[PDB]
Amino acid sequence: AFQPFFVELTMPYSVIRGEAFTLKATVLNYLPKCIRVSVQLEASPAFLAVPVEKEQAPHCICANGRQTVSWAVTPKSLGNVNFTVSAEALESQELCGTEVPSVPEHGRKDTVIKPLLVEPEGLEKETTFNSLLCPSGGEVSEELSLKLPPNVVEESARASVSVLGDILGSAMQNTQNLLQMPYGCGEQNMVLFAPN
Amino acid sequence: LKYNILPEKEE
Amino acid sequence: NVSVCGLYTYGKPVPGHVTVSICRKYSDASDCHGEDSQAFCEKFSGQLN
Amino acid sequence: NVSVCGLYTYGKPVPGHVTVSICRKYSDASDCHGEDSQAFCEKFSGQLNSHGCFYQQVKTKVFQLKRKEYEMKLHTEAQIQEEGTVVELTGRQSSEIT
Amino acid sequence: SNATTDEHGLVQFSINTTNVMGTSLTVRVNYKDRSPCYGYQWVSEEHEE
Ligand SMILES: *[C@@H]1O[C@H](CO)[C@@H](O[C@@H]2O[C@H](CO)[C@@H](O)[C@H](O)[C@H]2NC(C)=O)[C@H](O)[C@H]1NC(C)=O
Ligand SMILES: *[C@@H]1O[C@H](CO)[C@@H](O[C@@H]2O[C@H](CO)[C@@H](O)[C@H](O)[C@H]2NC(C)=O)[C@H](O)[C@H]1NC(C)=O
Ligand SMILES: *[C@@H]1O[C@H](CO)[C@@H](O)[C@H](O)[C@H]1NC(C)=O
Ligand SMILES: *[C@@H]1O[C@H](CO)[C@@H](O)[C@H](O)[C@H]1NC(C)=O
Repeated sequence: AFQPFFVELTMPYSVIRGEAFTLKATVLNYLPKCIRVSVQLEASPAFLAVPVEKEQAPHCICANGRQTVSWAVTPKSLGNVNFTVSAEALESQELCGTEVPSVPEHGRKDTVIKPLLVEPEGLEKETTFNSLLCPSGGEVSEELSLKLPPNVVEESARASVSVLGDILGSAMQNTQNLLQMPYGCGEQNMVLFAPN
Repeated sequence: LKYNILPEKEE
Repeated sequence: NVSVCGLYTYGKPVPGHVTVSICRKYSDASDCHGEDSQAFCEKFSGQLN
Repeated sequence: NVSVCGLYTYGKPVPGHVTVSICRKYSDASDCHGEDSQAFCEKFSGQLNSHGCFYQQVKTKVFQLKRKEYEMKLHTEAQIQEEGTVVELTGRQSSEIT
Repeated sequence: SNATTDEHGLVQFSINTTNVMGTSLTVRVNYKDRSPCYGYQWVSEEHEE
């Protein structure tokens, strides 16, 4: 499948809130009608946008021509978040090519909305303890509670627990490999017989 | 656990 | 002889710069404790028209 | 640093160029390849200096100073300037095994 | 006998049978371990048999 008048936005997959960066998305015209396209993005309060080549207007994009503009960016929100861009042909700018009809299909303007996971800023270190309890005829009880807020950045904490017996997490293959009828000298048989 | 540190050490 | 071009989204084109790679494997470098197992490599760069 | 200057009358060298077949060699070949027994033939050729004897620096890394890379057999391709009767011969060819 | 490749590289044997029990067949273009390029070491060339 194709799209006639669209913005193909590509970028890294996951970013960080703290530091700033730029991204670069492109509008694509596979049509010999050579169009000046005014690309922009609709920025939410989740981030602030500042461009680097928006003072100058784009010129035109003929068949397979493409006008691309960079946008420095720093986010503030978190989580699975959407991403915004814009695209549409424009009329009456006869300065670049010979003409510009500027009428793709009724969905001529292309406004893409793309997702994003944004893991956090800062030094990701961890915390973890454990314990084992078992009565045969009664009850036991554990308690783990780790208060570690030294001069912190908030919304960082997360654990994900395990009630587990790791006797056989992935222990099938030794348990049905290590079986043999012995061979050779005495020490050979002892290694072939003792693990069993 | 998963958590974050280092907001300072800029003196 | 070498050739390269991909079927794009709808088999379309898109241009750029290409850097083709040519190297041999299991080079002559020390044979148990590898140093430069990548062989004497070459550079055939191109402009994807 | 394979140091190479022989003079056709001991006082008259050429301002020119010389190469030399520094080659990793010495593996009994039927020349089934169509090329001789070289595991390597390296070309640290240099222009012969008009002033003085000409000397060359050949690194033994690319020579691949390896256990199962074998003794060398060396056969210069010494070329003569504006004469065309270029010289070639296998001397200093029978080396040792370390 | 002797034959020569068609476009598919084919010749079509046909052997009358009434002789000693076993029978070994091989068809050749190039000789048995030729004298130049004998190949008794590291070189890579072994013609098909
Ligand atoms: C941002 O994108 C997320 C997905 O990454 C949106 O969450 C989905 O919302 C739709 C309705 O619009 C639900 O049908 C889906 O179930 C939601 N996610 C999934 C896959 O479960 C979210 O609505 C978008 N807007 C926000 C809040 O940023
Ligand atoms: C012997 O080998 C050494 C190491 O290569 C030479 O030292 C340098 O060689 C490079 C060329 O490979 C020159 O460009 C540098 O000027 C040399 N540095 C010096 C002066 O030590 C050394 O010249 C070689 N000797 C000869 C004449 O063969
Ligand atoms: C390259 O040339 C060979 C013949 O040597 C031919 O068979 C092949 O189709 C050509 N194309 C390639 C492999 O790039
Ligand atoms: C094949 O050899 C046998 C030998 O007895 C002969 O009788 C026969 O005629 C030959 N070929 C055929 C099938 O005619």
